[PDB]
Amino acid sequence: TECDREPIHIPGAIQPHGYLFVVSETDLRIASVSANVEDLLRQPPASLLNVPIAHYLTAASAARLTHALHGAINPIRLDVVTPDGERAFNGILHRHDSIVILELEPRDESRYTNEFFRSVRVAIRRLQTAADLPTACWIAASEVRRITGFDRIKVYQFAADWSGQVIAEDRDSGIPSLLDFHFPSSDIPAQSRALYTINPVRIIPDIGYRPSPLVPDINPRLGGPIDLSFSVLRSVSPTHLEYMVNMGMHAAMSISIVRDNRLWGMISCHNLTPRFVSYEVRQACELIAQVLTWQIGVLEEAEI
Amino acid sequence: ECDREPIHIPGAIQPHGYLFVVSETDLRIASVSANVEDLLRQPPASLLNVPIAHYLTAASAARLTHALHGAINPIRLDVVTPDGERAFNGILHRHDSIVILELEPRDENEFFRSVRVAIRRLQTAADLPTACWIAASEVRRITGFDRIKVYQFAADWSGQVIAEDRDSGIPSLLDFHFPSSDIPAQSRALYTINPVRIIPDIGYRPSPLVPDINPRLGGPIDLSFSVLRSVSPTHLEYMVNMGMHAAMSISIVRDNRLWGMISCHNLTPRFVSYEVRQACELIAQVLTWQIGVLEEAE
Ligand SMILES: *C/C=C1/C(=C/c2[nH]c(/C=C3[NH+]=C(/C=C4\NC(=O)C(C=C)=C4C)C(C)=C\3CCC(=O)O)c(CCC(=O)O)c2C)NC(=O)[C@@H]1C
Ligand SMILES: *C/C=C1/C(=C/c2[nH]c(/C=C3[NH+]=C(/C=C4\NC(=O)C(C=C)=C4C)C(C)=C\3CCC(=O)O)c(CCC(=O)O)c2C)NC(=O)[C@H]1C
Repeated sequence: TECDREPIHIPGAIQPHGYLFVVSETDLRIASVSANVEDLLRQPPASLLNVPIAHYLTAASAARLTHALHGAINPIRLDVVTPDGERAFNGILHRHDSIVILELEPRDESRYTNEFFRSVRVAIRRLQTAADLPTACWIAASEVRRITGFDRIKVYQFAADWSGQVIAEDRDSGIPSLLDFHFPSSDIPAQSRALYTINPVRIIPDIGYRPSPLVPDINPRLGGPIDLSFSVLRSVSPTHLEYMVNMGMHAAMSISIVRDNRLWGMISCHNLTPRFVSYEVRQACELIAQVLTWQIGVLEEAEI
Repeated sequence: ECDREPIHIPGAIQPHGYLFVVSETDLRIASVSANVEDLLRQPPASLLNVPIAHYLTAASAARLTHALHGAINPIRLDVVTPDGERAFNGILHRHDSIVILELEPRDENEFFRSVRVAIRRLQTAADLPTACWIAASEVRRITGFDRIKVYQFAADWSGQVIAEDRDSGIPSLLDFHFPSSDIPAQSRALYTINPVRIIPDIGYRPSPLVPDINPRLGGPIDLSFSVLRSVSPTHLEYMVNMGMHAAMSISIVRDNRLWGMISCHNLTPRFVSYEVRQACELIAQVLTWQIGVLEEAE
């Protein structure tokens, strides 16, 4: 059990469905980039170092980024000017270790946002009058399946020894069930659980991805590798990826359930084939999770 | 008496929309609002017993029909009139062995973003009064009503304005107490199971229901769940004296009890679409949850 020792927070690489920049808070000069940016901008990664990021954004997007930093914000629409035309992205901004990390994801694509809001609203209301826990958990899982389209959503609860059990499940036809199944504690080891307590949402749209390294993997203010703890594109442990290969599910997304600053459980979402869920859909899942979290407590207290 | 007026059976609607009562079976018209004569250019009596599909486009009729199969509202409906098609938001309710169908004007992206951020600001509300202000201001940003108020009831069913957000030179009602007779018992009860209401123009002339009869069970048509229900003259009177010509309120229900109301007032007449009202209700619903989270900061 070297399981718990792998330093998952500093992998020096990202999942390539998105792009990452470290930029300075002053004039927003680039201090590191993911190597896959070469395909975006058609230039060697090294050559972007210390270049103002605004050179590759539209004026409106430059303005919008600058306002976001120097003054609720995520995601921010950013348009990148590339040699092969202007490309539109969801910009995901954060500050950690004296630096600013910008990540560029694909945008939200729904033709059905009003329906989306309605479903989230009726789910929150239902969750709030759930009379027992498996009912509350199942309302959560089924709404999450509604808005993600993933094949199988599970609510996984931790025992005192950090093993866990699937206590609720909603899945599409054909898909095998893991309901009531028990899993060993080493499947979600100690450093992962610590990270998931402070960073409650993660997605792996394609478990077969080729990691794209950071160039360079150095924090410009503090030295050392770039801490990707709070980054949405952080490359994930190869050992977990291999676990998922054996599971037969090639997209994964999970949301933490956190009670008393402690991991109570996870909403785990699997898909057979690779699949992306937009930032805004992930924020909706997190909302659902947070209401579920409150109701877990209401139910626990009602017994005692 | 305030609490004795049967506000749920006025036998008339607000004329910014149209009401049809139809049968559960083959959707033949059992009653219409009198103003449907302006839409279809026939009298109500000529409409009675005609399948409502007769006045809908083929696709509109197909959607209406599947809605009554089995999360449905609003249904887009295009109606066939002498003067061409008109598109509508169809709001369908099913009760008392009849179907009520109401047509409203349809909607109209910055919009979708602004609901998302409102909710994200509520998710990180520091305290209960701040959460209420946020809901007030975000409701005001998306509705465009001149003044929004979070109004909380007391033990004795009287209440006060605990939060507010308003435009330049609209009067403030912050911290003002009002008596329980202002929202009387039969109202509070309705508003506990029917959470949103809008009056786009205080001074509307009601359009009567023709005929005002439930065809399966007898009696006045129960409009409890109707979005176009005509409201109490006594309340209209009061809004006229307040000097405000549009209102819209959303209920806050905690523990199967009315906890409070979000009240939105405009100086002039002002409709907003089913979709924005639904957005505001989402906001009310997130605020509701948060009231419990922030209250338990104790
Ligand atoms: C003897 C009876 C009445 C009386 C009756 C009455 N009121 C209402 C509906 C009300 N009243 C409301 C009151 C307020 N709006 C505010 O902004 C504030 C305070 C800041 C108050 C106290 C509200 C919000 C409603 C709901 C509709 C809306 O949002 O405007 C009704 C029922 C109307 C209906 O048909 O549903 C009735 C019968 N009002 C009196 O003043 C008098 C004592
Ligand atoms: C010796 C190390 C091992 C190991 C490490 C490992 N696992 C994770 C992350 C996750 N593991 C999860 C397990 C489950 N998913 C399920 O659906 C179920 C049961 C139904 C289980 C038990 C989950 C959910 C995660 C979170 C990611 C996701 O949602 O898929 C990590 C951390 C990965 C990272 O963030 O970098 C690590 C290091 N897993 C093992 O099985 C042993 C070999």
